[PDB]
Amino acid sequence: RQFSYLIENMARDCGEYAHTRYFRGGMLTNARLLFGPTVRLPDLIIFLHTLNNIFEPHVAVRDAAKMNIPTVGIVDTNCNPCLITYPVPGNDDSPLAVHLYCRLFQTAITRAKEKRQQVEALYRLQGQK
Amino acid sequence: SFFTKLTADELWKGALAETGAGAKKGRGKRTKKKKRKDLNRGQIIGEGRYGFLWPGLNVPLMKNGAVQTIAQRSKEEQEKVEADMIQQREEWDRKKKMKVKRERGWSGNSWGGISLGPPDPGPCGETYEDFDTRILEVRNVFTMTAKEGRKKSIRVLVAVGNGKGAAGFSIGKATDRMDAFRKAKNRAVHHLHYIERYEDHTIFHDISLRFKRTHIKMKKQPKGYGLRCHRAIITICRLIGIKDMYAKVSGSINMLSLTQGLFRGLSRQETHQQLADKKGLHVVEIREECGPLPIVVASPRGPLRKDPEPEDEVPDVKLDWEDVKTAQGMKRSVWSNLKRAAT
Amino acid sequence: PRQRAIQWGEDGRPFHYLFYTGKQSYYSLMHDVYGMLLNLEKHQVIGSRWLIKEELEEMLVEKLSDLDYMQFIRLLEKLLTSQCGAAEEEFVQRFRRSVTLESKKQLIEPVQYDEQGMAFSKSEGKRKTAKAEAIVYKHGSGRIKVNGIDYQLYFPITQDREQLMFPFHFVDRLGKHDVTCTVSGGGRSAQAGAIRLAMAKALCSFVTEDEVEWMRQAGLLTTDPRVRERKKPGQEGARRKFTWKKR
Amino acid sequence: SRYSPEFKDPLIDKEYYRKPVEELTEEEKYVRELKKTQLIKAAPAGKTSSVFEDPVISKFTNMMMIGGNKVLARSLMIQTLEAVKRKQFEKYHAASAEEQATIERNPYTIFHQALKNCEPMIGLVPILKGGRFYQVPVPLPDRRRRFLAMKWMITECRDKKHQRTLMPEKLSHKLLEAFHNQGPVIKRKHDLHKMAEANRALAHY
Amino acid sequence: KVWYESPSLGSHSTYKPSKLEFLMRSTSKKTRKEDHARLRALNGLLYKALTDLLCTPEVSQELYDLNVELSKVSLTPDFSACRAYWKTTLSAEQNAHMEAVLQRSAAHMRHLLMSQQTLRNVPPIVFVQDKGNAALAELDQLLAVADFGPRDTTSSSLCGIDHEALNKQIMEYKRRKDGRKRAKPRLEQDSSLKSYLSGEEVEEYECYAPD
Amino acid sequence: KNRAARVRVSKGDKPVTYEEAHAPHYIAHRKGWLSLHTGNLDGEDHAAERTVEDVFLRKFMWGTFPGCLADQLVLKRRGNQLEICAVVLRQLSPHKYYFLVGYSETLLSYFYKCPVRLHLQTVPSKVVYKYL
RNA sequence: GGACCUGGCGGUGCUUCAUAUCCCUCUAGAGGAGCCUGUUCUGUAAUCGAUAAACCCCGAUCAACCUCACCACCUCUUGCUCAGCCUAUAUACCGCCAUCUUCAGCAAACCCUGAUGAAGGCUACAAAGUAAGCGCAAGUACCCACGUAAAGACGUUAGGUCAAGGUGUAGCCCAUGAGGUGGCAAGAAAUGGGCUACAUUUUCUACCCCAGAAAACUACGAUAGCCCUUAUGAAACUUAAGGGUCGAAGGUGGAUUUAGC
Ligand SMILES: [K+]
Ligand SMILES: [K+]
Ligand SMILES: [K+]
Ligand SMILES: [K+]
Ligand SMILES: [K+]
Ligand SMILES: [K+]
Ligand SMILES: [Mg+2]
Ligand SMILES: [Mg+2]
Ligand SMILES: [Mg+2]
Ligand SMILES: [Mg+2]
Ligand SMILES: [Mg+2]
Ligand SMILES: [Mg+2]
Ligand SMILES: [Mg+2]
Ligand SMILES: [Mg+2]
Ligand SMILES: [Mg+2]
Ligand SMILES: [Mg+2]
Ligand SMILES: [Mg+2]
Ligand SMILES: [Mg+2]
Ligand SMILES: [Mg+2]
Ligand SMILES: [Mg+2]
Ligand SMILES: [Mg+2]
Ligand SMILES: [Mg+2]
Ligand SMILES: [Mg+2]
Ligand SMILES: [Mg+2]
Ligand SMILES: [Mg+2]
Ligand SMILES: [Mg+2]
Repeated sequence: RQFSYLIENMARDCGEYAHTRYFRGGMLTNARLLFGPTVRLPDLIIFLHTLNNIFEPHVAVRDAAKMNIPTVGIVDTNCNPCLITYPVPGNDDSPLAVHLYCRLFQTAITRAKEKRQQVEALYRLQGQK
Repeated sequence: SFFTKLTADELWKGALAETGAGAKKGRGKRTKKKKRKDLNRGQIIGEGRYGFLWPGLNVPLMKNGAVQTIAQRSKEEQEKVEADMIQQREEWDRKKKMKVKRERGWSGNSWGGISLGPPDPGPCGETYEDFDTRILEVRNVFTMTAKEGRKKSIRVLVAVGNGKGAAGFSIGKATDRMDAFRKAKNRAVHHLHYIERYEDHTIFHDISLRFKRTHIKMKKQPKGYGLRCHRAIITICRLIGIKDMYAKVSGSINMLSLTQGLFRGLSRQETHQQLADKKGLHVVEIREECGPLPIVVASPRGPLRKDPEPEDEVPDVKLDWEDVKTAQGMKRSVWSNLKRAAT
Repeated sequence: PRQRAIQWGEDGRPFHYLFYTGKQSYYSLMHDVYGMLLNLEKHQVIGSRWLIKEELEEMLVEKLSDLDYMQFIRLLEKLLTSQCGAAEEEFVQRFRRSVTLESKKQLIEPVQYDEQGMAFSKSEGKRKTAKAEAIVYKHGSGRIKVNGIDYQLYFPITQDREQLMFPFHFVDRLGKHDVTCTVSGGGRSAQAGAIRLAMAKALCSFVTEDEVEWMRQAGLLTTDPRVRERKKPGQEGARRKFTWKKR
Repeated sequence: SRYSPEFKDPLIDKEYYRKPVEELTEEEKYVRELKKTQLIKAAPAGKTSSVFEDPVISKFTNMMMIGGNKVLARSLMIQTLEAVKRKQFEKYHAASAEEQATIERNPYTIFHQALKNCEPMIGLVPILKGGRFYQVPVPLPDRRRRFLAMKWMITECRDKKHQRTLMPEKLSHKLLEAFHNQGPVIKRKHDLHKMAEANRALAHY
Repeated sequence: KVWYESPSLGSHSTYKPSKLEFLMRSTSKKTRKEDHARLRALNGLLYKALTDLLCTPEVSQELYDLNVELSKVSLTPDFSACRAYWKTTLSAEQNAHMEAVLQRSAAHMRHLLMSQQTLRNVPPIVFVQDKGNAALAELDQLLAVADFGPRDTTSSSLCGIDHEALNKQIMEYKRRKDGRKRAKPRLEQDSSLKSYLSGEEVEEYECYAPD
Repeated sequence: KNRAARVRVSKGDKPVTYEEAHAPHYIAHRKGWLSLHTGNLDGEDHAAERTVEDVFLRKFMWGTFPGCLADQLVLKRRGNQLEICAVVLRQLSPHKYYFLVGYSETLLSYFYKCPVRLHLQTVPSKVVYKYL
């Protein structure tokens, strides 16, 4: 919760999604019931902290694997990386570490979206002529 | 009295006695049961015993461009109508009596082995027509309850598979047996294992494992050997697509332990390509029917080792006394190698 | 009933960055309030109530728990205690619903004049099944007429007369007004109570505003709602049950 | 109750209202501005602002009332107060100038002192111990002391020992007896206190 | 672990006994198995803290001389109040002195208890009096003041039967004179499969002025 | 537990009409009366005869339009006119509904010696208020 | 036989509770007397059902004939009915209800944990639950937003009712059906509920609350007993009302127990 506000802003700024609140049972494994039969689930879940507030693995780590969602996760020395697809060993507590991660992911995500637009635009201009 | 008469629904609800202390706890059993019959089914508005022909109700209103008048069927003409309705009533009873018999399972009164069909189509236009469902266990579980005493629920174990390596199983629980079938078969389709098959007919190597107290020993077999395995394993193997295998179940014969013990062992089998990649050597198959011809079944994708595999003069592998006793002709059983139907 | 709009487009991407919380509107509000509290730090009752959960659940168009409601309110109070500016005040007032406080001040009857020009007021009172209508004259000698009879002849019971005395005595006006009242229904005590209420209401036209509030606080201007309760079937009375038979 | 909890009980006291504002404290000023916003119950028919109102006698009258017959209950009370006053005026005229100073002729002063002389300071409670009942002494609250004094006085006058004597003569005679620390009701007080002393050992319970 | 259970999944959770936590709690929530343990042990800690303050002269000279002994100390689960019990003395005169000093000390003691940062949030301590049967001394206070005034049907029930009523009853008469088997539930037979294996056979355009 | 005229909760598959879904205590609160006449007003006579006639007309129309009635009958009396308002299904051919209207109106007019009219409202299917 | 789970139970622990409520406290009662009425038992040729809480002025907002279903005698046989049966089974039922309920929970469809065991699924600075629907609630009725009604799910007691009516199953059909005449229903007793009393806060009269008399063997006290008249009816020692006569137990009721905010 020290970084809930920071993370939610980073998600909105990059045009992505954040879930920093209490994780209710079945958000991923029962999404069609909770959201609707046509709900689209995430294609990638990025964990800036892999543990919940009682020092157990975040339920979404297990449930992400169940739904065949790749997971990126910062894994500190007390975390379990077994089910994280792309683990990144690093400090998850220090404000400087977490701020760095948010800049890197925010920048990586924003750069890729602009690259996608550049290529598409070029591919269309060349297509007409 | 006309005013003491009731509707058909009221009369059947009373006569059937489906609500009551008899039907609450199944305190009453029904070898002979009153069956509801719709008595308005074959009845035509306007038709009565007297055989009157009312224009516009039971006969056409206009005949030859002129309005018909009130008429009455002759006594003989009415007997035919009455007889025809009785025959039509027995024909309807016989059409319902003619119901297609369904194939039995492992036994006549057993649920195990019976097909339940493909899982239901998912909400998002998902379909599973390629999958077949088989029942493995149907149990009556009795729960002691604080206020209602012993209640009866159903626990079902079903396995699903497409016959091409993809198979899974799930437990279903519900008060009704047919709701449990739906839960189990629909849930199992989301918990599918992929099982690798050698030449799409058998396992890649002998598999011997223990799950809890259930031991399962499986042997790779050649084509034409068939499925000589526990009837439950036979059922599961047809769903996976294994045609030739020997299996022996020892210890506790618990269906659930056997099912998940079987799926755990079949999902952790190393293929020949994995063996070649792990050891960086060729996998060469020697078949006695093909003589000394060496058949390379798998070659490593990465570099190929130059150092031969060490030849330990004597392997330190643990052997099964049952397998050894058989090879030495010291195994005597009247039940082994018995003639059985094709499986 | 108001219907929530689609929460994603054709490509399936949710519109709101908090979609996957399941409470995007609630958590978007908490996110906005938490952010304002931070900016203040970087920079540095009677007529209103907080909206109820059922009104918050409509501004957001979502379902909320009771603890969800509390956490949001605890966060707004934390925003008032700070040096909130104008921008931080229009926001809080969106969640303050004005609580209308009813006036308890007694309504004063008009002062009328008769053919002879004597000022008087008229009011009514009810006690049980008794209904009274009293005419209190501004000036008089203390005469009270009940259905044309002297009050001590109509009310031979001393307690019924003490009830007639109470309104005038409480404001120190014994022997200063003449009363002519009519009462019907009820018993002797109920009729005296109805006259007490009728006279007090009419007497309020001739006393100061502070005296009218003292009569109100003494229970002299409140209609007694205590009426006979119906008998219920299966029991001896309104409350008494039939004897629980010996077991 | 047909009154919602929002309804507050009425305060019937002329003095409380005429009290000047300056004498008021900041706490008493808040209570007065608060009641202007509160709902007030209608005053019961029993109590009024009359200067002759006595809440104790009104309570004694209700404890003597049988089946809602307040007229008879009130009649018996006023007949008792007249009987006490006449008995004292007869005792006064027949006495010497010295004794006259010690003779009380106010029936309200006699009534109150008669009851105060019957209030039991300590009482007993029946307790169960080992399948056996033993009474335990306990202090009595003020409400209970005043209740018992009235109940004992009314009970004694209703005793069948009195043959054909009207209630105003019985009650008036008992009040004047208790006024002088004499009578059966005073004995009931003395015995209750005496029984408490015996059961002091059991007071640990 | 020991027979005393310590398997709680949220063993790393930070115990937060405060008045604000009680308000921000699910109403459905009920105390868990090992939730009472922390309460039982936290109340014991308060007893330890209070006992040392009483016997150390530095806290207060008046308190030390009193030599007060705490009979019981149990906090409330609400987190609004704390119940502490001290043993009364024989002399009611002495009891007044102890209560008076304790009543005024409590306010300072609360601040002294805040010195222990672990228990910094200490609800106001309610120094109840018990262990000395204070009522019994209170009763004697009234007993001496109190004014005592001038000082000086059938044996049939015992038998256990109503022998008389029965004797009359016989006399009145004399006046006129002169199991099944229950099947095991698991073995109860069903026909659902036979009905299943027998078979289950329960078995558009619109026009104006049709013909 | 009270039983009178209460459709009991089931598994959510039982369609009930507005009338069937409201127990007796909702009569005059959420649902009206199925017959309107003056016999039950204070100072009015012949309540017994109107009641028997209503019981017959309900049974008569149930068996005269078998399987066609989609709801309870509403019986209205004005003067000596008797109006029967029925919600029926759209399964029977229109010729059969006209025959039964002519047949029922005439037979009932001679039976009770009053001008009787039958008003039919057709619905494609029974109107469902809720699924109990 | 081992281990575990559920339920039940514990002369099982702890904490908090019950608001007319388990105990004490408050008021009037019941338990004693007579009478009214129900039940039991006994009696009778002479119904039935309810019958611990949740039966006992209960089905009955009602039995002189009728009602009536009972007993005795006599009579009828396609029978008021395209017959009939108050015959058995409420442990086949519908219908309508009691009870906890002076409760707040039930629960389809999903999801997840326990290795996919029987089972379990809450933490708000939150840790796997989401939950339609039903109930509570809301709303409505009565004089308010109060109170009282009404409502009160699932389930528990194979609870009550085949004798409200209907009805499955079995049974009777010259009788287990139908009609007629007369008759039963008492009290040796026991017991539940109620009424009236034992009196002076009373009794009688006037009055409807400022009165006069009464007040212990001619008082208080029967709505009982006996006699007479009347009302209803075809029929009244019987049912009701009134009068006359009569003037009893009863002297404020042990253990125990009921109701009321
Ligand atoms: K247990
Ligand atoms: K009694
Ligand atoms: K039943
Ligand atoms: K029946
Ligand atoms: K039957
Ligand atoms: K009684
Ligand atoms: Mg860390
Ligand atoms: Mg067979
Ligand atoms: Mg009463
Ligand atoms: Mg009820
Ligand atoms: Mg008695
Ligand atoms: Mg019986
Ligand atoms: Mg029975
Ligand atoms: Mg019973
Ligand atoms: Mg007869
Ligand atoms: Mg008879
Ligand atoms: Mg018969
Ligand atoms: Mg039953
Ligand atoms: Mg209300
Ligand atoms: Mg009710
Ligand atoms: Mg409600
Ligand atoms: Mg039974
Ligand atoms: Mg017969
Ligand atoms: Mg008499
Ligand atoms: Mg006559
Ligand atoms: Mg006499």
